[PDB]
Amino acid sequence: LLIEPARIEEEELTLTILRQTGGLGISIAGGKGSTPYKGDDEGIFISRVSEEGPAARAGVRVGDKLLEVNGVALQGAEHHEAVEALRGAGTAVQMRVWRERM
Amino acid sequence: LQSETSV
Repeated sequence: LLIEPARIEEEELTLTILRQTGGLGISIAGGKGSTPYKGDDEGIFISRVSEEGPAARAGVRVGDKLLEVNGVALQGAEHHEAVEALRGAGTAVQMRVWRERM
Repeated sequence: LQSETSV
């Protein structure tokens, strides 16, 4: 009779990425009109993270669903709309992400 | 159509 202990199933975080120069150290996948990264979800997902890049230093993990970037919601966004938002984000990139337990 | 983009 081992009772299941309390466990987090889903998280929504606000992560602030800091890049003085160069990149955010992440790749994104998916978007409206593209093949899904996870099952049927058409949302923008983080497909990889550089270990020596800023995103890893901010807590960004692989599989995080990208919901918002510095005040722009990416719900139902085409892939190139997320792309443009991220490239055009300045030195501080605060994003809202949806995370799921593995 | 599958896009992946590093930024």
